[PDB]
Formats: sequence, C-alpha cells, structure tokens
Amino acid sequence: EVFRPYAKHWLSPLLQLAASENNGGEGIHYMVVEIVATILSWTGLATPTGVPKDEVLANRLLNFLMKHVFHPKRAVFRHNLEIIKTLVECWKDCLSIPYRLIFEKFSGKDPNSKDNSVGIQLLGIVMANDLPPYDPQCGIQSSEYFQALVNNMSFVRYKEVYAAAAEVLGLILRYVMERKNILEESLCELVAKQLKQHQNTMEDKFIVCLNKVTKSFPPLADRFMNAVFFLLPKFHGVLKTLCLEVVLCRVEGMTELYFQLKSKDFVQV
Repeated sequence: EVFRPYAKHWLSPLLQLAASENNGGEGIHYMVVEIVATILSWTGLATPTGVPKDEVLANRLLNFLMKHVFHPKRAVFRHNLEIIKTLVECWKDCLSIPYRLIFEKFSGKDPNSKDNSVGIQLLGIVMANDLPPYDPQCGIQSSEYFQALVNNMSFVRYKEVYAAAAEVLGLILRYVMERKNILEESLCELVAKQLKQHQNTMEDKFIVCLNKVTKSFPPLADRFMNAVFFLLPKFHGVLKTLCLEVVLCRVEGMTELYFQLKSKDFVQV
C-alpha cells in the first residue's frame, strides 16, 4: 500500500531482476512468482506499453518463463501455466508474441514421449485470446511449422499431446475462418489429410480427435460423419458419448438425419 498509489514508475527494476538470468535460483522461482503475483494486482493504475523498454523486458520475461515451465510434478506445472495465462491476460499488449520458440517444444520427433505437450498447451494459451500463430516475421517455413504441429495426433501413447493438439487445431481453424486469410485451406486440407491417414487403423483416436476439433470449429465432421454413421454401432461405452457429441455438432444444417439416427437404433441406446 506504500506502492499502491506510487506504482506507475515501479515496473522496470523488478522486471530487470526477474528476467535477468542470474536471479538467486534457476527456473521460475519463488521470487519471480511473487513478483508477477505482485505486479498483476496493479490493473488499471499501471500499464507497460507506454515505453518500449518495458515491452522488450516483458518479452524477455515471458521468454525466460517459456524456457522454464515444465517442472515434472503436476500441481506446480499447472501453476506455471496459470502464471503464463495471467500475464497474457493482464498485460497482453506490449507483449507482442514471441513465436519461433514454441516450434522448439512441439517439434520433438520422439513418438514415444510426452515432452512435446508444453508447447501445445502454451499454444492454446496464446491463441484463444485472439491471437494467431505463425507471424510473418519468424522464419520457420510455414509448411514445416504446421506439419510438425499437425502430426502430433499419431502420438498415441499419452492423451495429453493429441487431445490438446486436436483441441487447439479446432481453435486454429475457428480463428482463421472467422476472419479471412490466405493460409486457411493450406492447413484445413492438411489436418483433413492427417485425419484421413490416422482414421483407418485406430478409430477411437480418430473420433476423439474429431470431437476435440468440433469443440471449436464444427464443420470438419461432415466429411467424416458419414463414416461416423458407418461406425455408429462400432463403439459402446465411454467413446459413445463423444461419438454422439460429434453428431450433435452437425444437426442444424442437416436435413434428413432422423432416418439415419433411427436406422442405428436410437431407442435402445
């Protein structure tokens, strides 16, 4: 409260101490956690984008944050992602997005692990405010950048990679087709191709992926819902709720639909 009125010129030095590498402890440690839990309780009175030095310090802050958010045990990991989410929902204006570093997380070709996931959850964090990935500035060669992201659904060992992956590609398609873009169909037919290849050996993976996409971008199901009509008696149990939920996704555009739901024996289910 000594610093609650007098806070407007009190954001640079603590962020220097925070985002500096030498900080008395590695990782997102207790000092920088209480720094961010302090400074984010300054809404309205304080704003960082009035100087570009605070912008590059905020980029350095979130960059070092990105360098250290794994921390194997679960509760502090969710705490790390909570700190990330709070920063990019409070400040989020001078924090012009550092891409070209999430590629280093989700581009890990080891198809027997779960190390790739942190970049995907971060990708959901940065995206589902408003913001699109693949800025023109980051030199990633877009096809590779999106191909390595969309390959993540054959990673069928842990759910934490591919469930989150399909769930954020739904958000990708939703944001890139609410407003216009050239780069839409290059990814839409890409994720269509990925589902087209993965759909034929493992079916529950296909149906969970389609469920997660239809959470945010509906109409991709129509080119598979006829095959979901094909496999409507092929599942029984926990998968069936998601099986019927992808049906619920596309009903209002549909026309006949009751002959098919009838012919797959609606009364007993």
